[PDB]
Amino acid sequence: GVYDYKNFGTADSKALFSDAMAITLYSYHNLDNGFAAGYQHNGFGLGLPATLVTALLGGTDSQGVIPGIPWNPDSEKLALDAVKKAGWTPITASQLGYDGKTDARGTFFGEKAGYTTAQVEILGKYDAQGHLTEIGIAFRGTSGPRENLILDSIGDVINDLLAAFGPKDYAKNYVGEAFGNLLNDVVAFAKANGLSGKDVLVSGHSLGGLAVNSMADLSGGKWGGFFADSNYIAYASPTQSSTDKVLNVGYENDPVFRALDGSTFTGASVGVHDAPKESATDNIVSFNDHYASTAWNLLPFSILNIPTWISHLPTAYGDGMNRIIESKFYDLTSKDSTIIVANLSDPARANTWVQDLNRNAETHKGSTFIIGSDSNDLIQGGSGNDYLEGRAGNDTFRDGGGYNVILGGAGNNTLDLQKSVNTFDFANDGAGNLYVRDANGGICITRDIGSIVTKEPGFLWGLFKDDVTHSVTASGLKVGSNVTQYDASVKGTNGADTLKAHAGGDWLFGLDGNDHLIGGVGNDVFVGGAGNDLMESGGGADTFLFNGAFGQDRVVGFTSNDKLVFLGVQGVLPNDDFRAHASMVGQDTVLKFGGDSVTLVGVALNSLSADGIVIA
Ligand SMILES: [Ca+2]
Ligand SMILES: [Ca+2]
Ligand SMILES: [Ca+2]
Ligand SMILES: [Ca+2]
Ligand SMILES: [Ca+2]
Ligand SMILES: [Ca+2]
Ligand SMILES: [Ca+2]
Ligand SMILES: [Ca+2]
Ligand SMILES: [Ca+2]
Ligand SMILES: [Ca+2]
Ligand SMILES: [Ca+2]
Ligand SMILES: [Pt+2]
Ligand SMILES: [Zn+2]
Ligand SMILES: [Zn+2]
Repeated sequence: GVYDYKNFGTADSKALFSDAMAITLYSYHNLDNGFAAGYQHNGFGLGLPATLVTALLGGTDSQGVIPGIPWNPDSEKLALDAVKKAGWTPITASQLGYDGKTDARGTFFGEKAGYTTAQVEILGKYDAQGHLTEIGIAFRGTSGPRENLILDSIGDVINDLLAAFGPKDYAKNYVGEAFGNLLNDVVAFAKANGLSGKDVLVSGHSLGGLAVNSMADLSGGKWGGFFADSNYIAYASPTQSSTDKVLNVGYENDPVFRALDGSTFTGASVGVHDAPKESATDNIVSFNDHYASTAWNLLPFSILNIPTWISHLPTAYGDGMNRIIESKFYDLTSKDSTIIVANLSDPARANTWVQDLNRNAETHKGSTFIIGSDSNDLIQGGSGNDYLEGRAGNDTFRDGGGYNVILGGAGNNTLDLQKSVNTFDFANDGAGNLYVRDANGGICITRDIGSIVTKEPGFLWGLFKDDVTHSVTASGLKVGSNVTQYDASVKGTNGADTLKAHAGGDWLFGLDGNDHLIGGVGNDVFVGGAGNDLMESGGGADTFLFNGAFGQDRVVGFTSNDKLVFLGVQGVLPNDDFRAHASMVGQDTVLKFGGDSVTLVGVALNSLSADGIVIA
């Protein structure tokens, strides 16, 4: 999964990520709530006010409400209730034995000249008996005195801040200078409750993300090393720690994220700075109104240009990346997967296709994940391999080719093929999967798609020209009484079946259980499904399709003109080819994808070509 952390599993890494996000949002106390709501309802016509940038960098005094930055009057209670819902409660100065200042919200402040406006939330998570189990440390970092943010033009201010993070270890030492003493109190409090450093979660966004990286850098040497094994998840940080301890998460198009190399200012800092980084998620796109807009992108992309900061705002972090967490494709992803998150305003959502424009970014590699919203989306996949997820709402999908999985989700969803129904083949396993094969052989596995739209250059069956809507039914694609039949198939059961293809060729759907799929001399498509399936070509140009937790399969009679298709399987890194998954075991080649495997019986690995083994 994209947010895998240390050696935690997929699932435990997700739970950590979701807590980090939650305490991170809490730390801003809904600063951007009204702005985000305005954007959602109206779009980004009016851009972004410099006062929002200065607020994000310098903090606020307080509370409300601030030009032009709409203020949700319930910001405070909303934010507290949200963090509580995620399991967290602010810990009191008294509980920590902390002699210093906390405000009306319970926020802690920085301790040394230059840091005195920095903020941190110290939160506790408790079991059902009221025993503390986890401590959450959410930094809300600030640039220094607020008053400095308007003594020059906002671009000069940003430029100078960036240039000052690296020299004299300013960034590295930030948390030591700001919260050194408080963190000693936290150690004692943790030990008093039987917790160790592994039980502490550290997060934050923006300058708060810079603080996360700082604490990680300091954790080996300060506070007795207590925090060396703590969990660090930083959002939208300009910096990266020198340690291997921080998961730096951010939107590719967020100009703050990764602006510095470690803490070093470079020629890319005020431009596009999308070079890969080991600690960071490098290819998550916020598909928002700015990103989508020709007008907005006339000027070169730069942190110094305030509209670009739209992609830095915290609400879209929490909303968009929570949708990543919830995705049915989540366990297919890895840290540098290309993921496009639908983040359009309501007006833009109506007529803008969410797609990988690859704007202001290095060329993307590997498969592409496009995650929709809970409303009606227009989603367009590319000519490579795509995983498209509609979620709720009536979603419409387009896709440019390749091998793909399209999940309609809730709603009445549509696949728009943009070409004649005559150029495509359709099959259906009876288990909610509708397969769509293009003229070049690319295959889409689709679910919850009720309608197919085709563009007919002639009068399909002498009746319908131009755009034609077909209904997906058990018996075929229907237009009134007209049916486009599915391809010949043989369907099994969820137990162990023997299925035999006819000489003309069949799709063979084993479904669950350990199946015996006997192909014929025709061109068959073998879908063993779950279980450990034995699949015999029987001649012809056959295709063997593997999705999900597909089991330990054996393929017999595989030749050069046959194809393996791995689509929505485990263990695939961007741009893996089959050699990364292949080994020889005696006379057979074995292809492994996480815990699942295909054995190509009596096939020497050196005889295989990548053209015959599609890894998506
Ligand atoms: Ca990376
Ligand atoms: Ca990138
Ligand atoms: Ca595609
Ligand atoms: Ca949707
Ligand atoms: Ca949907
Ligand atoms: Ca079966
Ligand atoms: Ca099976
Ligand atoms: Ca056959
Ligand atoms: Ca065959
Ligand atoms: Ca063959
Ligand atoms: Ca199988
Ligand atoms: Pt398709
Ligand atoms: Zn307990
Ligand atoms: Zn057999």
